[PDB]
Amino acid sequence: MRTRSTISTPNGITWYYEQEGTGPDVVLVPDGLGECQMFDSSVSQIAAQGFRVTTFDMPGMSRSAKAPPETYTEVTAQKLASYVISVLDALDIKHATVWGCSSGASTVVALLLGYPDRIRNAMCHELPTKLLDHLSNTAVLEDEEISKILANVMLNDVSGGSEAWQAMGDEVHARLHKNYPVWARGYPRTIPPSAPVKDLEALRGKPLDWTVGAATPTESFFDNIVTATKAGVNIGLLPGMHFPYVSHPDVFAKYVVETTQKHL
Amino acid sequence: MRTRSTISTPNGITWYYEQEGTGPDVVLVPDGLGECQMFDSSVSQIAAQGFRVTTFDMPGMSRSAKAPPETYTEVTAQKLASYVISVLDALDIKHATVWGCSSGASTVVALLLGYPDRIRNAMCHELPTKLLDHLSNTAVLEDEEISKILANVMLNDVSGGSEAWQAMGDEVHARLHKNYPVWARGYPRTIPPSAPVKDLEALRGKPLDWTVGAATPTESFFDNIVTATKAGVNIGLLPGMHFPYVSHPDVFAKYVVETTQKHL
Repeated sequence: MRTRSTISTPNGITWYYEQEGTGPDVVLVPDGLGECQMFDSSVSQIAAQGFRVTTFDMPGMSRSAKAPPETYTEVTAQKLASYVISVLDALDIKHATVWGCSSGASTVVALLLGYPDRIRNAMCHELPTKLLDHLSNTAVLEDEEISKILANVMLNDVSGGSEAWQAMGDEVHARLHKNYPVWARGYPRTIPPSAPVKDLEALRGKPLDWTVGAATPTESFFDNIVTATKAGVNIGLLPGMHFPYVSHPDVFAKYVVETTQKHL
Repeated sequence: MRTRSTISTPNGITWYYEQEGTGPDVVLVPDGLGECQMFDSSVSQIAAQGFRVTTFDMPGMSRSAKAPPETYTEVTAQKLASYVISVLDALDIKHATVWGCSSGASTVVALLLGYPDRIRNAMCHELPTKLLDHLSNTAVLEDEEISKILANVMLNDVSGGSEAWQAMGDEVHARLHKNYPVWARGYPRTIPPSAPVKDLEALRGKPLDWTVGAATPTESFFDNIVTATKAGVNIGLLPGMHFPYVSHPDVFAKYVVETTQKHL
């Protein structure tokens, strides 16, 4: 049975969060779109294997909408790490495995480097380290233009599975609709430069498990592969593209469970 | 003026070849399909920067079909290297820059490792090191079966440009139509296990430049990127997928040219 609730942190944010299971703590950090309903199936599946799974909407997004402007504008890996620790403190989670994709990837590596007493191990997926122009330019269109565009980029270009992506239901898609403009203004310019991967020796020997989607164009995360190899971090693939927890939940859950037992 | 002629080697192969320009020798080795008309506009383009460019259909393929079965069955990288060195000998090319994709990439790395006095530098693209069941399984089918399947794969899966692919002409595809069965019986099972890249240390410090196609699914050549990075080999991208010299002639020609110039 799943806890669905909110909890407030002193930095101004009222997080919407969900929790299921008992055992060691596993925390699933959303990608830039901030919507934790993307993990629904997995939350249960990873729970059933002996974990306490927690997740949440990111600040400014979906049901964690109530937050001060600094939390969803000029967003950096460091800012977001800072916010995730605060919801972990509030929910009294002392040690966690953490998973994260895209800006969630950036945050989890930053949690790992910045709070090693707190992080049992970190899974990072498709960490963005380059400024992408086509997405940057959308931050000056009308909110409703942005949503139509980004909804479409998600659906056809990076979802890694359009059936699955679309099967998330109308409510999810209604919340994403609101998130797209917020994301577009706050994330694309400031997340990539903040990537905590430039210092190779900080990475070395840390419990970190890096993946990229098997069907993503090689161009997209080529740098991820080079960085992980140079720093001896394990690097592999998941089926799909930018959202393996949406396109391939069963394999995603198995992977999280399996990597967690490894460091357990 | 392009020479378009035939030359014979004492290993029983009568090679169809083409040569253009004047200058330090650059040799463009085809991929498994063994069809050098794929290089046509780039031959011109490269030669026009001060190079003799030589290319050739591969043994058993296209207009090089007059060869003994050993040259096109149980094919391995070391064997193709041997054949190439022999046509080089016939053409009195003592020192060459070499490009090769796919089985052509294994070949050029094998040329570089095995004959360092002959190879000035080597460019390799999308080097196969993993078996691919579904291409492998085609070998048992009837000739016409194989051609329909593989031609379709070339066109829609890995060309990186279906328009450019089809624009090769009816002649090219008629010769490719014949090569498919030959390639399926001869190459997929034996080429990957002969990949000359299991010895990372032997690649360290070599004049070798490795690329993967920007648009290729990440899973296809992830291992190239890992290997190149572990061995300190320059790795990077070219636009397209498996056939940059068909889909992006201009970038291909310039890349060959810059990289060769780097080694004069």
